[PDB]
Amino acid sequence: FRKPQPFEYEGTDTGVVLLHAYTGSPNDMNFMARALQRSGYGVYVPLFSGHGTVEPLDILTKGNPDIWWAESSAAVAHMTAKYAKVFVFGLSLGGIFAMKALETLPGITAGGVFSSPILPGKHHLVPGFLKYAEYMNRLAGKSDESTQILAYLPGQLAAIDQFATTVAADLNLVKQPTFIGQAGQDELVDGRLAYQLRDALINAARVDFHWYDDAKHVITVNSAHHALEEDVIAFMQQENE
Repeated sequence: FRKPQPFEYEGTDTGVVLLHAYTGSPNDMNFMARALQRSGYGVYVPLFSGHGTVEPLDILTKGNPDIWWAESSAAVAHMTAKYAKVFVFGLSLGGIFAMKALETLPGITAGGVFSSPILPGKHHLVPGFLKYAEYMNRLAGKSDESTQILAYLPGQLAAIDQFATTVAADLNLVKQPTFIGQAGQDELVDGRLAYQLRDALINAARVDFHWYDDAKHVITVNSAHHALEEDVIAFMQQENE
């Protein structure tokens, strides 16, 4: 099995932090990162604890929202040390931390999400996780882990939900321009949350909102990805003088 690695592309004036999906990895961001590189942006794609291993239970036993928040914060600092301007974006999980970064961390120009946050009652992540684990374990010749998954998964989703509700309660703190992208056929989260996120950002300088009509959840990888890349780049370019 090939472990995805965190990765970084050097730029000049502007750098971008890309925060991946739950059960995902830096691979979630390969296309986006490369599109940004072609337009001359620096890019940093960390790996969240517990992800990117041969053992799906590692997500549940070696990662948690507090660890992932520290990792996201460290990633932002890494980039704000180097670049005149830094943007931070993420998928559903990574996007919770992107928004908390805009709310609470210094030196960030703008940022946003490529899918709605993970909030209580508004996701279908359990079948996704079970199918992920089955695919991975099959490929690795490992035995089925559904029983242990059910023992830990509800508790971790609860932890994510909880962390996310606090981030949602602080959305009034966001002053930066915010980007919102959401798949229109999202099988993992209720895309209606994107509108609630938009509406809660009462103090944001602007909210740049994009709906990807026919696309499934992971719009950084599926047929929506060229459009998303163009939209994100346009969003960043609006910060030029």
